[PDB]
Amino acid sequence: FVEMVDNLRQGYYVEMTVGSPPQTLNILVDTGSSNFAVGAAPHPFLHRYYQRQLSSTYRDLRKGVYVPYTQGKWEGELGTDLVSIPHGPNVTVRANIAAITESDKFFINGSNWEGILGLAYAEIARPDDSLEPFFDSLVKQTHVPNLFSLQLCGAGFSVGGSMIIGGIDHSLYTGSLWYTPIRREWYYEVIIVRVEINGQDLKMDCKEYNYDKSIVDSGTTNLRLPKKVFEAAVKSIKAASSTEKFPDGFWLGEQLVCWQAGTTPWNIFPVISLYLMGEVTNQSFRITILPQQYLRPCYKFAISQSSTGTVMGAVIMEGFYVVFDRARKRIGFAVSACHVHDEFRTAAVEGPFVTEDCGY
Ligand SMILES: N=C(N)NC(=O)Cn1c(-c2ccccc2)ccc1-c1ccc(NC(=O)c2cccc(Br)c2)cc1
Repeated sequence: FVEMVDNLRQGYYVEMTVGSPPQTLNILVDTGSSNFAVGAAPHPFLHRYYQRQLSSTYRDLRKGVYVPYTQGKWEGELGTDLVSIPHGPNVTVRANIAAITESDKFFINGSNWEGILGLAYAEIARPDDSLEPFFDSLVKQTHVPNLFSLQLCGAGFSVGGSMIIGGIDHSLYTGSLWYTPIRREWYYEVIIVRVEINGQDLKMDCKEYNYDKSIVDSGTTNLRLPKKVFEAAVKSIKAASSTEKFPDGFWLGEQLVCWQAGTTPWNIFPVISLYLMGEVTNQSFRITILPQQYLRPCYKFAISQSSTGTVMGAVIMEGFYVVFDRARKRIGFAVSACHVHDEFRTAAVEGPFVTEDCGY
C-alpha cells in the first residue's frame, strides 16, 4: 500500500529521479502550473541539478521555452527522459522535461528543491498545450488511475505531508469527503459561492469571490483574495481581533507579530468559512479554516490581495485532505488527520448548504 505517506517535505516538495542512471532531485509539488521544469545548469541557490549529458535515456526535442513573469523569468530547452517517484507508484514514465539553463527570481535560497512539478492541465503549459504535462504522461503510459491526493500538514507545536498518486488513502482524512466541480480544465478552477468571517456573511455578489477566477494552488503559500473581497475580509478580521491591535504592516503581510511560547490568543482571531459549489447546483459545502492556518509561524498574516482572482494556496490546504479527481472533474475536501487546532475550534468540512451564476 502506501510507501506514499510522508513523501512530502518554502513550499512542499517530493523526491523524484530523472534520467539513466537515476538522478535524485527534489521537486516542488505545484497544482497551479503544468510544466515539469528542473534546474539543468548551475545556480547560486542550486546545490544539484539535472545533467542531460549523464543520461543515457535523454532525448533532445530541439525546442526552447521562454517564461517571463513580474519579477524574473526562466529559460531552458525541451527534452524527454525517464522519470520516477521513488516514494510513489512503482512505475517509470517518459515525460517532457524543461531543462532550465537560465533564470532569475525562480529558485529560492535554502528551499531544498531543484525543480517544479506542474500538476495542472495542458492548456496552461509552456510554450503551448501540445507539451503533455507529467501527470498526463503518467496516466497514459501506466495503469495509474487519473487521480491524486494532497495532504499538506505544515509545522505545528520544517513541513511534512503526503502525495498519493492514483488514489485516496482513507487513513489520511476524517469524516466526510465533499466535492466541488472543476469548472474548466486549465488551472484547477473552482467556484466559491459565499464566504463568512466568524459566521458573518460578507454578503457580496457571488462573482466577486471568483472575480476573474478561483483556483486551488499548492505552489502558493497564502490565501489570495480579489481586491474587493480582501478589503472586506481584513475589515472583518480587524474587528473580531480588536481587543489589542497590530501595525498595518502586519495586515499587508510584511511585518510579523510575536507573543511568547504559548500565550498566543488564537481565540481572538475569527474562523474563515469558504463555501464551494457542490456537485448538485443548489447544493454547496463549507471549508472552515482556523487562525492556526492563516497565521503562519512570531506569525505572518498569510492572507493577501490578488489581482488575478482567488488563490486557495497552502495555508488553506493544510489541515484538509485534498483530492484532485481529474477522472470525475472534481476536487474533494475532507478534514485531515494532521490538521492543527485548539481545544475549542477545529478545521471543518461541512455540508450540504443550499444556495447563482457566480462564475466570472
Ligand atoms: N503559480 C503557481 N502555483 N506556480 C507557478 O507560477 C510556477 N512558476 C512559474 C511558471 C509560470 C508559467 C508556467 C510554468 C511555470 C514560474 C515561477 C513559478 C513558481 C515557482 C515556485 C513557486 N512557489 C514557491 O517558491 C513557494 C514558496 C513558499 C511557499 C510555497 Br507553498 C511555495 C511559485 C511559482
